[PDB]
Amino acid sequence: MDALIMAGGKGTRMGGVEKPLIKLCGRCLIDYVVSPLLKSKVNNIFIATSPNTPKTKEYINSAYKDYKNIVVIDTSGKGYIEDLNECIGYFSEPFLVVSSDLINLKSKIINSIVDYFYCIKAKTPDVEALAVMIPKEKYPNPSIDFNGLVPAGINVVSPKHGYQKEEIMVIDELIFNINTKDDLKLAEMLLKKDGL
Repeated sequence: MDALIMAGGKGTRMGGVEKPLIKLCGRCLIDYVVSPLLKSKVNNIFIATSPNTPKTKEYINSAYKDYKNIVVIDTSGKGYIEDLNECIGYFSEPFLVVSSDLINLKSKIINSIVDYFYCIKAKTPDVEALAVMIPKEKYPNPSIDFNGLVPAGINVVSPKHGYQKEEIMVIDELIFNINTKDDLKLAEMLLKKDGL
């Protein structure tokens, strides 16, 4: 599969313009996101950026100037579904969808999502997309309230023009997103734990 990392002022947090360039202990948010994906089952990483946000884009461009499997694309990323729609209309094969504000080792997640999705198609060919999400209530970082649902990591879509059947999977793995100072502290504590 191919992977899409859409960093263009969008992520799974609040809305408006999320900052994927928030760096923590050495790497920027997106860099932490992309690193596992690059080494994971997925071959090429297509990073979706927008003209409304090339700072993230100029960073990415600069960070991965030696890009072997890193591909930077320009699209509607200002709008989450707008981007997805553009991307689904340009890819010839299924690709992974990610949020740039998710910090956690995705290596097992990537493999699990792809496998589970393929398993679903195997039994039910009609399924073209996969979504993994977790209840907001157990989610470690509620922006406003625990009402609602949030993606647990990565998403799978087929490359078509329009919306498609998407399956739902619930996991018990938590992600740490960075929006504010407390979040950095929260995330740095786990890194600190790994440092010990």
